[PDB]
Amino acid sequence: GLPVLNTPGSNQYLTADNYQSPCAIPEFDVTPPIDIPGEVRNMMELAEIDTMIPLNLTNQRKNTMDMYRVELNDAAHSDTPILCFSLSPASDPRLAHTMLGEILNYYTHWAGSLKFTFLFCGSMMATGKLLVSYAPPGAEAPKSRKEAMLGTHVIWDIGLQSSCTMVVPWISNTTYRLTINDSFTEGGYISMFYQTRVVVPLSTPRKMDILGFVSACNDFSVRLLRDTTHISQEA
Amino acid sequence: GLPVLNTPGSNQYLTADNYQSPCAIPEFDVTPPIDIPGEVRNMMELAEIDTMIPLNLTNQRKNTMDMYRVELNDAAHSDTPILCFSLSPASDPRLAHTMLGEILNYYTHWAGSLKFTFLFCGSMMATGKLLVSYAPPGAEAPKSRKEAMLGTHVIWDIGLQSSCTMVVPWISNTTYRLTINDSFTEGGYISMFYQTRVVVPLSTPRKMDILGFVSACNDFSVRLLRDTTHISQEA
Amino acid sequence: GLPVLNTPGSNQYLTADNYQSPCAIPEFDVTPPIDIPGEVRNMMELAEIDTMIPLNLTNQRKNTMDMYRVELNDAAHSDTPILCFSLSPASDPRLAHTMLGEILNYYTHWAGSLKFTFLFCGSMMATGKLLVSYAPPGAEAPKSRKEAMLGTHVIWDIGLQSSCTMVVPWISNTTYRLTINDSFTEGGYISMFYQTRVVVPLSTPRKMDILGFVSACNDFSVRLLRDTTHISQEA
Amino acid sequence: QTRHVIQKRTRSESTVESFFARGACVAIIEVDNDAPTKRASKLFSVWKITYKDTVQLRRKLEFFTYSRFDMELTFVVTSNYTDANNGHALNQVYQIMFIPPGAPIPGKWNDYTWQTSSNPSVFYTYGAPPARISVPYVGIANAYSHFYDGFAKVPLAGQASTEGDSLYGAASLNDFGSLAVRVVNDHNPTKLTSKIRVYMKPKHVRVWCPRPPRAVPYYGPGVDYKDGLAPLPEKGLTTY
Ligand SMILES: CCCCCCCCCCCCC/C=C/[C@H](O)[C@H](N)CO
Repeated sequence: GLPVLNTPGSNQYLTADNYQSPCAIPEFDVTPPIDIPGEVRNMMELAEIDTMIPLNLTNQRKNTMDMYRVELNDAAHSDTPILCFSLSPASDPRLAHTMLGEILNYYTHWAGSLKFTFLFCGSMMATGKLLVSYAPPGAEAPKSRKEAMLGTHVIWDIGLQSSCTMVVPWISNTTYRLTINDSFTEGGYISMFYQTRVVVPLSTPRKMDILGFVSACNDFSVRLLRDTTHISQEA
Repeated sequence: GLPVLNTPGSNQYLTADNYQSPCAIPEFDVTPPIDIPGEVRNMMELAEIDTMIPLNLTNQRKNTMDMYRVELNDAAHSDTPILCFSLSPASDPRLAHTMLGEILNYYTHWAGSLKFTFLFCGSMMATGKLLVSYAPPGAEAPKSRKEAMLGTHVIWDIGLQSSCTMVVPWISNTTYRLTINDSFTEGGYISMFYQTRVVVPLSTPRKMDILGFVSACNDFSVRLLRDTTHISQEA
Repeated sequence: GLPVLNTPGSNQYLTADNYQSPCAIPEFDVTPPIDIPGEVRNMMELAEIDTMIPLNLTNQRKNTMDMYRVELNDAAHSDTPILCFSLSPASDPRLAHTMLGEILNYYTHWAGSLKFTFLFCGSMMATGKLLVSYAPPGAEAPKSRKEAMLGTHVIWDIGLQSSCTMVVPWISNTTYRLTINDSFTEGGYISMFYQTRVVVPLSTPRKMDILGFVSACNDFSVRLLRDTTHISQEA
Repeated sequence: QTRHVIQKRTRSESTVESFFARGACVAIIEVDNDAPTKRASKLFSVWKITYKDTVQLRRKLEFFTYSRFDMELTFVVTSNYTDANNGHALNQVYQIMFIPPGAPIPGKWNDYTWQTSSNPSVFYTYGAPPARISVPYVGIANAYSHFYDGFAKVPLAGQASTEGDSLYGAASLNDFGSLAVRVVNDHNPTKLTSKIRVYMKPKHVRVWCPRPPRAVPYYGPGVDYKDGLAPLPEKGLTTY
């Protein structure tokens, strides 16, 4: 026969290998495909879809629909945050279980910009301005609007547009961040504050809800496929 | 030697594999073929041949020649069926042991139209009209001619033509039906009724027999070769 | 290394295989051939050589030179055979140990015509006519000249030519006969009779000998090499 | 009424090649590696080559009257100890010798015939992938005969009853020889038992004159039947 020399790796089974193998059903007349709607070519397509953030994971709200609603009211202006969460899309509990977080938890590395949309669900008669801020990491997380306004931010007029989108641009020392809580690849902070205040006339609800959505931008990518911690099997 | 790496599947014996192997009788002067009549290239050729249906599997008729004969008589018109069977060519007992059924029982998947021919074997003096109906599945199997006539059907004048062919066209949700009794891939119902009645003059047999035949049309195909349940070996 | 997958048959030793193997004596300066007379390219060349038939395997003649001699005499004419044997060149005892039989016993299948030559070894003064007959099988083997003359036959005038050749043409239902005694591939019967009688004048031997020879014609071929039963080793 | 359908289904898997493109078990040959004096161990086994020892391949083949194909034989060898109190064994080597009709059948596991100077032999090492060989179409006729409606002999008038008698449907058209199987190793202190499963795959298949498939259990090499003569179940005439 042809002289051959078996190298290391011979006879192993690497689950990630890509080798040919014999067909157990030769000459099978495969049913041809049809043009089903909604074909998906890349998992990032799913990550680019806005999905609702469970922003309110309090004891009484977590694992209910209330966890998706953040309550604003028409009280007097303050500089204290409405909501706060870290830019760890795979490991921050508010973001981990979003579609983006679910996809990222199958990968070790992620990079790219993010889109955070906020939808105001108060009455048409309610007016107000909010400030939505991204602070890159390395400093104290914004405790008040005075600090938050120094970072990237957007002023949202709820009276004008019920929805506001803030793009958190990719800014990182590393070319990729890990999909775990990691100090070296920490992604920064996201906060919301009252810019002026929510104002309502009489005979109007004085408390309303906003909803948060997160998605990946077109520059987003992931690497190093891995098993997720979000599913387990017992026994 | 040439560096090689043995992949998974090495040293296995897949009974469906197609590999070269050394010839145990090299340089054998093979006897050349002759042009024998009746060469067969495809098993479907056998399935396209009409073979007699054991339509009458009663206790006293099954496993005798009588099982192939369905008795008509010259009684007054009724709407009750002459015969009924399901369109399960591989698993319906009347169809399973036809040549078509035998071939289909070596395959898991089947698709295509079927031909059901019926031959009237009464006297030349007998006249009558019959209705042969295919009802696609999903509704109550036709109990009487009133329901059966709503499905696909053919009116057969036995006085004119001793033989009538009804094509059961391929109609299915799936592109292939299983060769077992399966609710999801059920094929429907076939029934026969008196359209008017069998009429004979005097000095004529008042009871006669019809014979059923089934074959596959030219659009018929099968897939996923498998072992049949029709042959077994003990000890 | 190059991805490879070992198929069934790997690591076996088929004695009929034809594979390359390393040379144990590389760069050996082989002694060149010389033009020796009598080179043989095909075993059939040996089978085409006439060799003497042990026609007379009686108790007192077998395994002596007498077994090669068949005695004719000048007695009155009869229709009884001089000699009889079946056309089983590999399994008939008279033919099995001829060179043709020896070659055929290394093969399972044989086909083609045969040559049976007979040499008259009486005196020059002896005259006579003989009939040499081949009867294809399926009927009673010729008991007398009356039956034998119905088959293929040759009239041999010993006075004219001391040697007579009868070609037994290939006639067979199968394209090859087995090299064993087999009813389905039986080859027929060969017999010799007195056509008129052997006549001698006075002072002449009244008993003489004929010799039989058999060979294969140019249309002869064999198949399916096999071990012979003609040689064995004990312990 | 029917619509226009651009049909795409093919009959690729129902070609006669595809229908027979499988290895089917045709025999289980049992041999023993043991001391020659035990008298209960078969140190060698001779199996006449046929597809009629099993039923599945037989039924598929007998869908047709005549066939012509090359054959692939795959030998799967399994072995086991028969007792635990006589030590262990070294890896066995098996000889599978093809004995064509007329070649001397071995009489002892170590007689001269195993020299196999002209018989093809496969030496299989235990634990190696199943051995495999191929043979061309070797029929002495222009096709194999699955059914032969005749005799090898015609009895003739004046012959006694014993003479001219041959089995109905038996002809040398299917006399393909035998396989002789032995364990080449000399015996260990403990008995070992091995089974060689022979799998047959027709290749380059051509078939002629289709027949209705076997409907009742096979009984012998012929078409005889004795048992299971009622294959059809009971079903009402007007029961869907
Ligand atoms: C190394 C020796 C073992 C390998 C050689 C095996 C010898 C096989 C030669 C006999 C050929 C048998 C072919 C199949 C026989 C079936 O009865 C017919 N095909 C029936 O149609």
